[PDB]
Amino acid sequence: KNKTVLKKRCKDCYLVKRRGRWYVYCKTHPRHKQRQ
Amino acid sequence: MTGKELFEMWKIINPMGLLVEELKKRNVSAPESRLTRQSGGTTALPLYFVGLYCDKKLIAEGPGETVLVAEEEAARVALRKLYGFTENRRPWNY
Amino acid sequence: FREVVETTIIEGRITATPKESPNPPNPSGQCPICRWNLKHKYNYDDVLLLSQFIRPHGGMLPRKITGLCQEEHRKIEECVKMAHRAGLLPNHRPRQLNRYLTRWAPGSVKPIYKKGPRWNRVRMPVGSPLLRDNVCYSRTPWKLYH
Amino acid sequence: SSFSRAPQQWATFARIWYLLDGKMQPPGKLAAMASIRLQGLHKPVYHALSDCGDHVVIMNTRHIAFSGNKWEQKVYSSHTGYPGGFRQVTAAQLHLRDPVAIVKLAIYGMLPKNLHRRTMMERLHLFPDEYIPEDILKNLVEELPQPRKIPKRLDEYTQEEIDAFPRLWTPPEDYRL
Amino acid sequence: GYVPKTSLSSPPWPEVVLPDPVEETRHHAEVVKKVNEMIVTGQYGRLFAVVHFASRQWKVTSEDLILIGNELDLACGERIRLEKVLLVGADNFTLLGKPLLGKDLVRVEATVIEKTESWPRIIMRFRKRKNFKKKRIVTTPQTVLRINSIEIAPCL
Amino acid sequence: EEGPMIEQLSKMFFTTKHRWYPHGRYHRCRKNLNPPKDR
RNA sequence: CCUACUUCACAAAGCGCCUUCCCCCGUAAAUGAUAUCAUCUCAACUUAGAUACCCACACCCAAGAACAGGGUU
Ligand SMILES: [Zn+2]
Repeated sequence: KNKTVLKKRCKDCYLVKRRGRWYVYCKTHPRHKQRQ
Repeated sequence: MTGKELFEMWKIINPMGLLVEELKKRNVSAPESRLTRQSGGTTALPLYFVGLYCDKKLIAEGPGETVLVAEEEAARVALRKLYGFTENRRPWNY
Repeated sequence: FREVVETTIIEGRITATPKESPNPPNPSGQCPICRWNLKHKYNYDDVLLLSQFIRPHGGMLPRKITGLCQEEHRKIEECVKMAHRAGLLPNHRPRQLNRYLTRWAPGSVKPIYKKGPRWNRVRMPVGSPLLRDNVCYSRTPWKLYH
Repeated sequence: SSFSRAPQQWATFARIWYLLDGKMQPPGKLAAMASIRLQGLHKPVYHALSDCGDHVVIMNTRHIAFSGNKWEQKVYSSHTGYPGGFRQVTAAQLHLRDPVAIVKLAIYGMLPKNLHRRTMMERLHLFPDEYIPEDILKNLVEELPQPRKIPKRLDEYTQEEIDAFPRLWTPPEDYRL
Repeated sequence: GYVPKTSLSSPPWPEVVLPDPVEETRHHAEVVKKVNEMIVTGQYGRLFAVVHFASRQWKVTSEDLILIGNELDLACGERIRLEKVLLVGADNFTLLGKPLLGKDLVRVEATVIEKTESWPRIIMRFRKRKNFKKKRIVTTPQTVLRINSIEIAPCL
Repeated sequence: EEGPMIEQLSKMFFTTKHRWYPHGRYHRCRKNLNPPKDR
């Protein structure tokens, strides 16, 4: 899902910058995947 | 004869020969005819800029559409130089 | 610089310390750049400098090993990146269009398909905005956006 | 000067052929010069009515470089006549299709919008490579020097230069890289 | 205060080292002397002058015509010495003043050929939708000078 | 032959076709046959 | 395009028959720096990632408004 303000929900989540945008990826809880 | 340069007034044919004669009279020598510059040539609007050297020193140099023409021009220039003319001349006292 | 040597067996081997340059012009500065006097006098152009803070496969070195002030470090990194993009560090690699001054990675930039009206127009970024205070020298400043 | 009139006049005018090597240069930095040459603004004889423009040969246009991310970002955008015929192309794509194009377009934009523009364009000669034709080579007079200086990669710098440059810091003797 | 060789260490431009003022002065003097010698010898051939007449600057030579748009209040055939020769040049050397050259150095002479009126020049005002329409014909008076001679002297 | 000739001319001289196409009667009438020549 | 069918009938149609040939861009995933672990990399990188057509008087015509085009053995 797309979000202007990205926030980590869990400790397993991590911010990465890819393709000129910030993403949120979590291997445990793939729900918390977010876009800029 | 204010604007009118030589060759308009005293028109001639084959200036090269004349130059040669003059050279002989002066220095006892003959001129080589080197080619200084050329844009075009194959274009159909060339600018052959051709000199005239006497003992590795150019006495004159002239332009042309063709090489022969350029040479002729150079010769004419040389002649002018010899005969105290050019475009420079001196104004003449009145 | 040390190195791991494996054949099972594993060993460590050290080879050739750079040992600095003899005597800096401004000593008592806090950094490699700072002491010499290259605070605003380097670029991606100059690769003899960039290669000094670079790994054998083209990546940067950390601030704590180099000993560079943080603001400078970032700039250096940027320069290195630019150089890489250009093709100025060919012997530093992981294992056709010519380029220079690329701030973004070639992949990851979508085309300016609708540059707006001149009063709010989209501009193609040329060079880094870190290297502003770099000596402009000519009476105009650096045009960072094209 | 000396000279007879007509020949002098010819000398004064006469279209000179110029050369430009691309290779690592920015188009439009080429085109500025090229456009100027085309117009004949480099001559102190210049007028729009006189037709004093010179010939510009440009070579190696496949080896153009773009500053920043323009290869990916810069869009060349044209319409056919036909509905749904709006074609937008990234510079790189354009280059791939036709390497002469990018420089040419830049040159065109530089030139004044008057009717002479197309005539000026016909005195422009663009080549993607070192291979120029023979007639054109014969014609050529002078290469005006390249705008962009070329930065020079580490392979080319040589040992002496390296020696001259100082090594700015000491690492720990125990650091791998 | 040292910086190793980079793109922004030294200037893009080359460093010029202007020469010693005594030597330079000597050189200048020598040059002047040469010029003087040339002048003496009559080694030149035709001069030109950028003269200042009627707020305009004119490159002028012996035998040429100049058209000045006003009355000079001179009878025709009268001879004039034009002052303000701010450039005087020839093949092989030129002389410029700061801004005007001195009267001893150079002088330009001019004969007034004819005094005339200009062709009728039409002034004409107009404005849209507002019945404003003027028309004035004018003939600005003119004089034709023929520059006769540029004398140049050995004063240098 | 016309078009071909024009093309040839263009090739020779490096210029567009438009000038070689022959202009009309009115224009030619307008042209000054004895212009004021100088120098 | 017309061999049947049907409308028709020295043809022209459909209701009849025949032919129809590429990608697509969000992401997913290795090695790997800044930040000696990790990380898909607006770090340097590696993966999934245009041909065909077209081009040398007269009379008749599957060519055609005229003009043009094809044929005239
Ligand atoms: Zn510092």
